[PDB]
Amino acid sequence: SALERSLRLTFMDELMERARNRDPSGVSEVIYDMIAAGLSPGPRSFHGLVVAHALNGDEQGAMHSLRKELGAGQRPLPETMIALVRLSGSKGNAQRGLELLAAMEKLNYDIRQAWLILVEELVRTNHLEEANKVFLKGARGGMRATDQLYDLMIEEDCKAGDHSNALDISYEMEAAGRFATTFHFNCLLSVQATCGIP
Amino acid sequence: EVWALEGFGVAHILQEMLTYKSAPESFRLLVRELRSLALELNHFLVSEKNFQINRKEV
Amino acid sequence: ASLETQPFPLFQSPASEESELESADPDFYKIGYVRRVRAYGVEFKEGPDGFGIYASKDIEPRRRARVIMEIPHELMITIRQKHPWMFFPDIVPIGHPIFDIINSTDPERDWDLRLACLLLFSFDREDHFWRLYGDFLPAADECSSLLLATEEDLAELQDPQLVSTIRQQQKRVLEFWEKNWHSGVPLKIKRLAEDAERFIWAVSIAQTRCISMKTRIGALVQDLNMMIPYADMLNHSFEPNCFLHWRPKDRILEVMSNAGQAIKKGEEMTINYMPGQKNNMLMERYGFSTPVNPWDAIPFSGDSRIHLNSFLSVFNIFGLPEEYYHDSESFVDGAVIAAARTLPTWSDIDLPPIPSAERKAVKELQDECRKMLAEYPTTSEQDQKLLDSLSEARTTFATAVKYRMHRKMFIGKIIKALDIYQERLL
Amino acid sequence: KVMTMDIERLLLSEDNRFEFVNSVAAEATEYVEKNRDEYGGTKKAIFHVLSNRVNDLGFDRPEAY
Ligand SMILES: C[S@@+](CC[C@H](N)C(=O)[O-])C[C@H]1O[C@@H](n2cnc3c(N)ncnc32)[C@H](O)[C@@H]1O
Repeated sequence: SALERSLRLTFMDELMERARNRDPSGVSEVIYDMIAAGLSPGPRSFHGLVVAHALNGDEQGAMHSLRKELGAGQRPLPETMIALVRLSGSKGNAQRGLELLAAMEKLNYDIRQAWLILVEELVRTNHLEEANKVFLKGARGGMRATDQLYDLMIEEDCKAGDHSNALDISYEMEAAGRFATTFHFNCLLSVQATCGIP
Repeated sequence: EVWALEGFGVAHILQEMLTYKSAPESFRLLVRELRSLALELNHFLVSEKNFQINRKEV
Repeated sequence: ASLETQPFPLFQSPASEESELESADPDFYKIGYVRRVRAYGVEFKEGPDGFGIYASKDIEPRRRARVIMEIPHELMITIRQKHPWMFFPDIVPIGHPIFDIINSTDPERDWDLRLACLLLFSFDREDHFWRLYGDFLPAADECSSLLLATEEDLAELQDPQLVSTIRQQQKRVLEFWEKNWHSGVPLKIKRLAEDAERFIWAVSIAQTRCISMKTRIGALVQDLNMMIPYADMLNHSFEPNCFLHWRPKDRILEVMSNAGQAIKKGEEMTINYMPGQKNNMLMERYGFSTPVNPWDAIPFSGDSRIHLNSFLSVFNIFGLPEEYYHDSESFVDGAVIAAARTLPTWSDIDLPPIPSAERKAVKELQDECRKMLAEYPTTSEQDQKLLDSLSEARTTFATAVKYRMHRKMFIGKIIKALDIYQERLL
Repeated sequence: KVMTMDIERLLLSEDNRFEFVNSVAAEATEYVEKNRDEYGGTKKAIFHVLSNRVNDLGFDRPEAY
């Protein structure tokens, strides 16, 4: 007991220290050392590896670590999936975002928060067209965004003049039971006034 | 009967009775005869998404 | 059976003194069924904790929410929530002194006093449904609401702020009774509550049974506080299988079983009385507490903090903070969701938890919790003993004991949660 | 015989008769799109929608009664 517990403890501590220092090579060292110690299963360890990759933007290395932990391991803990989806949405890569979010279905994890994060990061990354794609395909799938995300996304769409999506999102917002306020109709009208057809 | 059906709001039956049970081809006739009077009865619909003025097939 | 008087809930079940869910007296349902109440797939059962609704059949899942009960508006009591007082069963004759008394209430502080006035008047109005229903309301000795408590109970409550709020409530009620049931009132008022006990009982019932909703009465969309004679028999849950809903065309309150949920014979049909209120609020208004209360709070002041996201994932908790829920994926319950909402915690975009410093924080917060438990004179299981055997089932005293016990049990679950979190962080 | 009481019940359930009938038409056309069994003999998609909806109301009616 206490031997295995202390080995696990010290190994995962030096792994987490490397991960916080964004040293995924180091984390791979500690993976090899824990395998030499026989501590083969460990979701925290591959989560450390994925976050070590993600904090330096190593999308390919993050996906490699995911392939490692799925192909020769066990179901990832939610933060692993959430962090890699965030790395997508913060980098772009929206197709990879949707692919992994759909892959989250097979874990039975809550897709809501991951989808919200993906949309928010895409909006922050000015990847608005594919942000609109993922949002509308989520809303048609019956998921409800957080109210802050509706308000932000409508406002940013209308600043972009993308009424073709702003009105659709407003219909999905109404269907989600978030009644459109004077702010949302002001945003819609800001673009409608441009058409010259009063 | 049109007045009664539209009073019931039962307007898909009204559409059936006035169109495909016999734009509708009789509206094509209407527009064509006005167009033969040298008046352009021009039908447009506005895209809610894009404000594009789509001209109807008339 | 559209007559008769004095139907009652057989007191064979409240005979727990020597040491469980018999059916309610069939007349209790009959008086509703004769008046267009309908219960679908549910049965009224009579425990020593009073009435409850239990499913009498397995109910298959359904795509929309499935009706389980219909109560017609004519049997309800209603007060407008906002100042212009109106009554939509309109029991009270125009110019009745009751309207003067009810106006003398504070528009928003004294809604319970208004409902108590209506309840008493509806016991005085012959051939109003509550003339018959009042027999099934808990009497002054068996109501759980602490408005019927005294210092003998509140000393056992050991929660001075809540003791003070209960004392203020009792003072307010008794001052209102003294002001508005003085000897100068008409007999048609003095006969409503000839003593303070009758009024404090009525207020305690009004508090413990007040539903409130936005409703539509014909054209008028409005806010009502109301009593529904068979939806008020639903027991509380923070994971309710049912919700109340309003139909305005025929003025029916439905009780609806949640969409997509299957339920089992003997399952208690419950509702979420007030979502997002701490146990002390449920004691203040309703007069009960529950240990799995997922909104409860703890007066932590520590600079020790735990990685919130890891605390969620180790317990498979999901959703936003307003939304936290647990799934099939087994000690995790509403108290662990409360823990995730309450522990001093830190979070960062993707940064992992320090496996050592999180154990240090676990130890520190566990010793804080231990000193909080040490601020009580007794452990949890001593109150469990004082409830598995009890001198006289004094309902207010037993409720105070249940409160204290629940809080200690909670902090215990906090300890166990931190232990299992550290162990399961591996 | 009885099916119109179910209709009235659902008319009483929904807050707009025209919106209810629109939702029934939508449900029927999506049924006849999500399933391509012919389903057009002695039982009809409208009655099926009414049956399924009254079963959601909890009432023991078979498909197309
Ligand atoms: C809406 S009233 C229902 C009346 C109650 N069934 C009776 O027998 O009078 C809620 C009351 O039921 C009890 N109660 C409420 N929530 C409860 C819970 N979660 N567990 C146990 N009892 C509860 C309390 O005594 C409270 O005063």
